Amino acid sequence: LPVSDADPFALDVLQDPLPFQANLRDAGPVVYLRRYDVFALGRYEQVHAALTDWQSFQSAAGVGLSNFRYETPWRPPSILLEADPPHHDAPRAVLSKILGPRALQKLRAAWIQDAEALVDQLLANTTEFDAVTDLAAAFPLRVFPDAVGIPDAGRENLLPYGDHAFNAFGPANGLVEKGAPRVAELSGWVNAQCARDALTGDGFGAQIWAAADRGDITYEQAPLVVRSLLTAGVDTTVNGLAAVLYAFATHPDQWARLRENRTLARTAFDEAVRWESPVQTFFRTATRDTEIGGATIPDGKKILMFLGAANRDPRRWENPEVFDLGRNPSGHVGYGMGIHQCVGQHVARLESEALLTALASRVHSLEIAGPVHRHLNNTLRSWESVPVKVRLP
Ligand code: HEM
Ligand SMILES: COc1ccc(C(=O)O)cc1
Repeated sequence: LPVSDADPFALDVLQDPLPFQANLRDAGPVVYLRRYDVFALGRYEQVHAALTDWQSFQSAAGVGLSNFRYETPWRPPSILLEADPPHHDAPRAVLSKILGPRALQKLRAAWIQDAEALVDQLLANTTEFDAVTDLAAAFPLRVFPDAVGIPDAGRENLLPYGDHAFNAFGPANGLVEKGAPRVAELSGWVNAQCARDALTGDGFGAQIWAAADRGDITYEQAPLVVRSLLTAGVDTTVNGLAAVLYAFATHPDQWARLRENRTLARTAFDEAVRWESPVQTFFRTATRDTEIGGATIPDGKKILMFLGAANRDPRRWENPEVFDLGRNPSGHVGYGMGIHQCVGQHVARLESEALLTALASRVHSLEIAGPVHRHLNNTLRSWESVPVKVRLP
C-alpha cells in the first residue's frame, strides 16, 4: 500500500495543491496518510465510488477529520451533511423541492435584474476593480440572504461563519484555532437567524417552516435546515464565482464564446467548479471492512476524498488542467455524488447565469489587472483578490 507523510492541510499545499494532487493520483488509487491515520483517494474512479457508497462510507461520524465517535463537534452537526439514511431523508427532500429548478424559476428575473444593477453601478465608477469584493462576494450577498429571508443585521457574519465551518472540517491547526474565540458569537448569530420569527414570510426559511407545518420535518429540524443554507449557501458560491471570473479573465476566446452564446453560462460555471473544485475535500467513515481501489479500509477508519484531484484526473478528463467551456463537465465531483450531492447546485448555477449574463452584456473583453491572492482554508479553495480591467464596447 502506498503510505505517505504528506500533509494536505499544510499551508504550502493549501496555497498550491496541484502538485500534492498529482502525487496522490500517481502513487496509487489509495494512499495511507500516516500523519492523520486516514486513507486518501485522488482518482475519479475511487472518489466517485466512495461518494455514492453511503452504506460503506457513512457521514454521521462527521465528514471532517474529527471523528464524532470520540470528539466533541464544534457545533451541533448538520442534519443534512452529517446524517445517514434514514435520518437524512426528510430534511434532504425538503431542500431538494425548495431549491429545485421549478421553485427557482420565480427568482430568475429578480436575480438577472440585481446582477444588471450591480454591474451597471460598478462600471459607471470603474473599469478596474477587484472581481472578488466587487462581483463574486457582492452578488451572493445581494440575492442569497434575501432569498433565505434573514434580516440585514449581522450579515457580515455569513462569510466568517462559512469560513470557520470549512476550516473546521480539517485538523485543529492554526486556521481553526484562530477562528475558535469567535465561534460562540458566530454560532449565536446564525441560530438566531434560523428562528421562524427571524425570517420573512416568503423566502426559503419560511418555506422550510411551512414544510414543518405539513409534518415533512419537525419544528426541531426546521431551524437546522435553515442553518444548512446559512453554512453552505454563501462562501461556496463566492469562490465558484471568483473561479469562473478568473477563468474568463485568463481565457479571452472562452469569454468571446460566452458573449456569443449566453446559454453557455450554466456549463461555464460547472467547468469552473470542476477545474477549480471550490470544495476540495471531504471525509467519510467506514462502517465495515470495505475494499476500494485494491485496498481494504478497516471498519471504523476514515477516507479522505480529494474532489479537486478527481476533477483533474486524466483517467476521466482529457487535458484536465485546461478550463474549456467546450468540454462537457457533466460527471464532475465538485458538488459530490449520490445521496448527499449538493442540494444547492440549481442555486449556484442561477447565480452564475445572472452575473455572467450581466457582465457579458457590458464587457467587450476582460483581463487580469494585478496579482491574484488566495485566501487559505483547510477545505475550501478561496479567492481573496482578483484584480481585473474590462474594456467596454
Ligand atoms: C459552487 C458552489 C457549491 C459547491 C462547490 C458545493 C459543494 C458541495 C459538495 C461537494 C457537497 C457534498 C457533501 C458531501 O458529499 O459530503 C455539497 C453539499 C451540500 N451543499 Fe453545496 N456546494 C455549492 C453551493 C451550495 C449552495 C448555494 C447551497 C445553498 C443551497 C448549498 C448547500 C449544500 C447542502 C445543504 C449540502 C448537503 C446536502 C446533503 O448532505 O444531502 N451548496 N455541496
Ligand atoms: C458543502 O459544504 C457544506 C457545509 C455545511 C453543510 C451544512 O451545514 O448543512 C452542508 C454542506
